Amino acid sequence: VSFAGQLHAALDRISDRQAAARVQAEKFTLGEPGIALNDVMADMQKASVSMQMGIQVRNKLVAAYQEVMSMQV
Amino acid sequence: GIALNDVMADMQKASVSMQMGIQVRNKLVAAYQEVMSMQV
Amino acid sequence: TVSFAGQLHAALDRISDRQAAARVQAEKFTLGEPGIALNDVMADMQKASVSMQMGIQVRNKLVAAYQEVMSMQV
Amino acid sequence: GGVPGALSNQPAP
Amino acid sequence: PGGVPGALSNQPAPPN
Amino acid sequence: GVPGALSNQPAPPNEAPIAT
Amino acid sequence: GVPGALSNQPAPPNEAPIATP
Amino acid sequence: GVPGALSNQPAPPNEAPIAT
Amino acid sequence: PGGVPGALSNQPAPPN
Amino acid sequence: ALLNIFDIAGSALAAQSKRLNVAASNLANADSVTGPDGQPYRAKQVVFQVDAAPGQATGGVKVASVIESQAPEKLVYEPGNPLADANGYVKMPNVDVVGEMVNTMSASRSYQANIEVLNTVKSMMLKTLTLGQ
Amino acid sequence: ALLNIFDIAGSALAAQSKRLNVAASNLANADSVTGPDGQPYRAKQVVFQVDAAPGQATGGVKVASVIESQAPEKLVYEPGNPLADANGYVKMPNVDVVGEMVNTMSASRSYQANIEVLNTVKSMMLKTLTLGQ
Amino acid sequence: DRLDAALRFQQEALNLRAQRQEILAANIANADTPGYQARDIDFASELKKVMVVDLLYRVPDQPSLDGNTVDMDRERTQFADNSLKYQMGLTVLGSQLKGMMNVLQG
Amino acid sequence: DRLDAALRFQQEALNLRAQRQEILAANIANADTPGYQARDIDFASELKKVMVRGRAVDLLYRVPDQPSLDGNTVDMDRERTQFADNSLKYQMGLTVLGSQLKGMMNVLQG
Repeated sequence: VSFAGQLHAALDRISDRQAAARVQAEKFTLGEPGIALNDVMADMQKASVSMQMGIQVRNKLVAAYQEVMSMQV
Repeated sequence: GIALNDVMADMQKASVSMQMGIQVRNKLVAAYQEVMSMQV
Repeated sequence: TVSFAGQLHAALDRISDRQAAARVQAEKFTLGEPGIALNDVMADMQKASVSMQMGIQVRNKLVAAYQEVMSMQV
Repeated sequence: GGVPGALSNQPAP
Repeated sequence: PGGVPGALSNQPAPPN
Repeated sequence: GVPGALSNQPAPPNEAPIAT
Repeated sequence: GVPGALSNQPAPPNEAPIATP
Repeated sequence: GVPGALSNQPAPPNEAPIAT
Repeated sequence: PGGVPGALSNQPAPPN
Repeated sequence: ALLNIFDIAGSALAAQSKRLNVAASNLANADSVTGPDGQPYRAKQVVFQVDAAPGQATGGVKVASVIESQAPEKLVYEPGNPLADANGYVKMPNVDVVGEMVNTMSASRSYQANIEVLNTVKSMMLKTLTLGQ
Repeated sequence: ALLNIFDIAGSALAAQSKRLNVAASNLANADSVTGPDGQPYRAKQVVFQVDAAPGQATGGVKVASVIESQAPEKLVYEPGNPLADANGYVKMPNVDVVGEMVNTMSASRSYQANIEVLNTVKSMMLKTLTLGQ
Repeated sequence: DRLDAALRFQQEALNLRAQRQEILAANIANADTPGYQARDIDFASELKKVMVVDLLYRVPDQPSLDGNTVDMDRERTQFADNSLKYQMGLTVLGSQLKGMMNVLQG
Repeated sequence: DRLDAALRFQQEALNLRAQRQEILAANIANADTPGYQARDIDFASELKKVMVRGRAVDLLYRVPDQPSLDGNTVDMDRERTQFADNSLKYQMGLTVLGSQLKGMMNVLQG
């Protein structure tokens, strides 16, 4: 609804993806049937990419905030 | 859906435009303060 | 009664005891004492590294904030 | 589905 | 329409 | 057509019969 | 039960007599 | 001691005589 | 110190 | 749209793993005589289809169904074995060992190719994330 | 526990080992007159079943039990033997020589084929884990 | 520490894989000892117990005359599988640590 | 200096592992030399002495497994196993010392 709401939604989505990948990895390590190593490894890959995207967005956002606060009034 | 290619490009474009706006406003404000710091 | 200096001391202690525990575990594993595993040694070392990076980043943020506050003119 | 993958944990649990 | 990959679809099939 | 080039028309289904 | 499973009991000794006792 | 341990004293020389 | 390695030092020999 | 490569190559990896598993199951039971129901083991094979919903140009690959291989059952004359026919024709699976070994090798190679695709795609995604920085 | 391919191929190896053991025991006891109790040795057979854990999809090989062959025991006229019947025919085992050598060769070649399958899969297994890192 | 709670599961899985690897190699080494029972651990139950060792005897397949119940094929497959799973655990733990690191780097 | 004291253990252990690798290589090179007794050093006691006294190791003879007529004590299976283990522990020491040095460097990085 708002910019803070959108950022919270993005953080929740990224954390949920990471937790899903971690839970599937733990389930595979547990020995439970039906979980394939292919899916585990691909989901870990996707979670890493999403984390890196979030890190880049945070970096830029912080840079833009620092730029705005540097404005002389 | 939207890919990293588009997300990053628009993100950079917005950063560039915001920096341009900040610099132009800083120039305008500096000119105005130089004018008003005059001595008549 | 909170104490910012006390909190910083507690955090620095946490980091230092984590590093010392990892170091002593590596000490015992090099000396050949049974019961110590190489993967545990490496994992504890990496945990200590992560903790020190935490400390370094918090230091950077605090120093930057202090410098920006103290660079202001009244 | 009907066939489990080669890289999956033993179907027999 | 795909089909069976590998040995079955690369060996000379029966006429009909 | 040159192999490796691009054409807008698909290749015909190929068959290898045993007896003509 | 199945060969290769896990049990909490050691297997009985493997005796093979030559004559019936 | 143990066949593969470490000792401070050299192993005695080994000789193979034809007859004793 | 050492001697012939292998064949000539790994067989029963008369004392000398 | 480099993210769709993740789905495409993951589907391809799963399908090739299933194909390799089916081939290995056929190979390991080449000498079987009986099933859980008493029926002779029938050699099975996967079916590969384009994993494209109606209106999708090109997708990965998907396993539609597992089907019994079409080949005559190998007849063996052993009218002493408890399992037999009216004339003592024991039915053994129609597994072609050379075909299964070649299928296993092909599945492994295609699997490795898809892994390389995934690796280079992830590297490119990271580099794209380092676009302006 | 085991990965599906590992379980299938290891079950194949164990089943081939059991078949080879049965063949070797039969070949050893080809000339045995008595057992430990006073009964002739009976040629053993091993029955392969498919261990279809899922419904009819795949599965390795299991061995339910080692059965005793039902064939006419060889009769040799030795009335002086204490184990001769009223008519005097001592019972010799029904172990055929050619069949057991053929079984040994076939079990060895199935064992080696499953070994090759595991060796082929192994490289792909180790190369899968490099996808994340 | 919260850092331990995140990495507890993978560290315990890695340690359990190393212990079971040692047990399987001990089974391989003592293959020729007459009267030696092949021992193993149930990985999932012990992982539950550590997250929240006892050795279980392996069910013999073929009866040997010297009382040795170690089977070559079964434990060779288990050894290869344990090696693979140890590598997978190392990969997952390294990925988690590397992510926690790139979060901090800047 | 404190920078020496904090890094002393792994450096001394690495040096001792290099010396023991030299000794094991001498044992392997002498695998066919008649009348050669295999030599080694006790790593734990020597490292404790190095730390306690300050920086000439005590060469202890290896007990033979089986007798050989040429008086050669070098058992090649034990020597190969110990060589591999020593190499692995040397890699471990390199990695830990590098981790300490890189941690200090990342601390100094502003």
